[PDB]
Amino acid sequence: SMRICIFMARGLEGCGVTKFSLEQRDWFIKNGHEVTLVYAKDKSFTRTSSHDHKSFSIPVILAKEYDKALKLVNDCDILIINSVPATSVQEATINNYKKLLDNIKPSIRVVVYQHDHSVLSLRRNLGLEETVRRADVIFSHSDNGDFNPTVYNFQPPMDIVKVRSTYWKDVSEINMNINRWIGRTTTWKGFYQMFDFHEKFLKPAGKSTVMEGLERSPAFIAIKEKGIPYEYYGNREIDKMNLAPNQPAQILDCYINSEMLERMSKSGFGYQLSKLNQKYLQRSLEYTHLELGACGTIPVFWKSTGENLKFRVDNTPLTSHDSGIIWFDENDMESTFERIKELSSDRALYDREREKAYEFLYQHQDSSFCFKEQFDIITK
DNA sequence: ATACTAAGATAG
Ligand SMILES: O=c1ccn([C@@H]2O[C@H](COP(=O)(O)OP(=O)(O)O)[C@@H](O)[C@H]2O)c(=O)[nH]1
Repeated sequence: SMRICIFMARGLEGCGVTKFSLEQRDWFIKNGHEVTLVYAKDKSFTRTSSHDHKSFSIPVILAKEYDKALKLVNDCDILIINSVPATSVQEATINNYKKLLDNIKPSIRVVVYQHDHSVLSLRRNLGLEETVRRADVIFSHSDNGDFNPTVYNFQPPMDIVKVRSTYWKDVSEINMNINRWIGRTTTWKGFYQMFDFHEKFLKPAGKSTVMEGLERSPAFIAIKEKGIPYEYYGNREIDKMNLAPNQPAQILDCYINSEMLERMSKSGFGYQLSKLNQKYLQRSLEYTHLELGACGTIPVFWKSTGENLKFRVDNTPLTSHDSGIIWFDENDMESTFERIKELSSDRALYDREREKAYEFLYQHQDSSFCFKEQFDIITK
């Protein structure tokens, strides 16, 4: 047994790094370990309430509570750092952050996970080079990437088993006329391809489309400037949502993760159209990818992403397996629509497919396999 | 152009 301190020096953004952090805590605890979740409250974000953490996470203001922070990160056997201060923070914050790195007990094994898989990243990171100099172990999403002592690979795991046994519904309860897209307002999440698809196929067939997570950040202005039809709702107005036929895309903003899993488990189809560049592509799928195969719905993933990510077991393209995963192709959206109405009539098939994906995604990124993988390297 | 990005003010 050991004490682990998970540190998010950037703050709790409420996305994959926060998620990863929560799933990381769950696993250590599940394997009999003490975990303290600490985050720097200097900077504030929006999706702060998207994941449940308030009752156990420990905030700290680096620019003003250095000693509190020092006491915190030095009270453990293993320090895992998942994020670092952003470029928009004050000198005192980044500076005091760097001062923490220099005063971490020589005995504490410092493990650093580089969660950003974009060249654009690392630029929005401060004190990154000092974190790397003190790290005892480093993990990244890809070897053939921008980032590149010894850098190991990892996948952001999730307890897919748990999610199923909580939300997985009975086919007879899944409305085949609802298409749900989840992600956020950045172009590579594929929100345009989703708006198109609805306008060209989904809407016509009196089907419905929902898109959760599109925050009205500056990026949202492009959607407006292009005059794309949509009806906007907040989490408290999710009741006014019009799930009728031939309607425009219903857009929900920053959503609660638990609630989303519920609405999804009762949805004929779930869309995750992220299209990341193969440089930073190896084996890592994204949380929203694994949340679809787990809640019990047919997963529509971006075709070229599957063609670029390797399966954890054999190291081969994900698209070269019978996952029951519908690979969305921007250059053949009608064929993709085929495999959809198809499974949307023979609910018997739909259910023999959603079972195939869950097993596939389970074998690929469940915490049971991945964290054990990462734990062996940390303690190697 | 194209791809990626919560910037910033205010009410509660
Ligand atoms: O408004 C939102 C948007 C996303 N998420 C969750 O936050 C995580 C985001 O991680 P992912 O790897 O899917 O993408 P990222 O946002 O980190 O690029 C996923 O578990 C989503 O279900 C959420 O709870 N609310």
